[PDB]
Amino acid sequence: VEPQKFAEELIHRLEAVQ
Amino acid sequence: SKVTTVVATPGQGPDRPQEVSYTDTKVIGNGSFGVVYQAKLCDSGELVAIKKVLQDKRFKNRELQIMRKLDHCNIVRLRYFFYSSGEKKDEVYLNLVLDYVPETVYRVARHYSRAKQTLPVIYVKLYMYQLFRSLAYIHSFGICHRDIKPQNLLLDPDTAVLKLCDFGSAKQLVRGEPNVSYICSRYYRAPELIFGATDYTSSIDVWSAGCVLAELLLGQPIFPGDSGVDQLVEIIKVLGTPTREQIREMNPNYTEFKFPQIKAHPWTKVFRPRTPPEAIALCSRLLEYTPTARLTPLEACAHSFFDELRDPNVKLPNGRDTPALFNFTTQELSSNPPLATILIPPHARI
Ligand SMILES: CC(C)NC1=N/C(=C\c2ccc3c(c2)OCO3)C(=O)N1C
Repeated sequence: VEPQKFAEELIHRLEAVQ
Repeated sequence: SKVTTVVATPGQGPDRPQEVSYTDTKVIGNGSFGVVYQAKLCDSGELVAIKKVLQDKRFKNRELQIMRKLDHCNIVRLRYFFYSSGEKKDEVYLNLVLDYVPETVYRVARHYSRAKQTLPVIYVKLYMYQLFRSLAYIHSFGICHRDIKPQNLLLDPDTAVLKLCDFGSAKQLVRGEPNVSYICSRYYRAPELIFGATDYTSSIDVWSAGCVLAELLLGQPIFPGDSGVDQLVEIIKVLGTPTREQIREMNPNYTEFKFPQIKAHPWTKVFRPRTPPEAIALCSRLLEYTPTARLTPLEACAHSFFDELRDPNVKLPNGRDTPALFNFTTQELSSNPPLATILIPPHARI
């Protein structure tokens, strides 16, 4: 579950800079 | 001082080891890879750099086998090579005798940075051009450097000649074969590399060159960050959130995740208003999510941003003439031969 964990962290970061 | 003599094998020669003596041995570099010495040849009196690394001896050295195949004006040349001992006895050390080059692009750009000045466009044109020229060369052999960064770009302030170095992370990319994704230096990693893609091409070097070009214009790295996500956030903050097919081009495993859609920041607002449009244009066609959409090194050399270099009356700010920029070979032009019409000015061929 590497891409699943990676994507969540990215989405989280992108929701904050939105 | 003391004189050291070894039987060294010519790098680009027909494998005929000969005697080599040198003096003035001093360390000019230390790293986890090994040690780098400076030395002066007893024969010609020329300065060389000696990259001393360890070797398992059970297997062939990848860096060496690549360097022996390279002969280009913008790649640091392999003079000789030999084997010896050193720290940690009972092991074999590989010694690469290379052309000594005083400066690096990084240290030079760092000067103007702490001096709060801007690196003149003519040097941005000169350095970037010679880089792609080196990239065009090794790509024709299917060899990918994979560690393109300003630190690995050596400079001679007098002649303004660039020579690519450090092929320790270089690898001949075979189509349809797995590749390490934890390669490349941060700040200059391609987006597909950050996404963990193992099917990447040599176009990762083009992305790195794009980061270098941007850093030279901006005075600071364009995509800073400790982790992969950190860097990716910086990239997305400029290029905008990549489309689904752009994600497919990089890593298909991230195609269906629904990332927040962030508006791209205009390239003109990225750099200083003093920045030439051609530089901005070159950069936009360099930094692309889709690897195939990125310009080829040979294509980059023919960009209009380098038109000033093809002017007959061009001169270095120190008065000297520009280096050989038009001495393209056939192997070098193997990518796209009709480009010679642009790359080689009429006052060069005739
Ligand atoms: C920056 C150093 C310590 N790392 C390094 N130097 C290399 C080669 C080199 C080539 C030409 C030189 C030189 C060093 O110092 C001055 O001229 C190389 O492959 N690596 C990883």
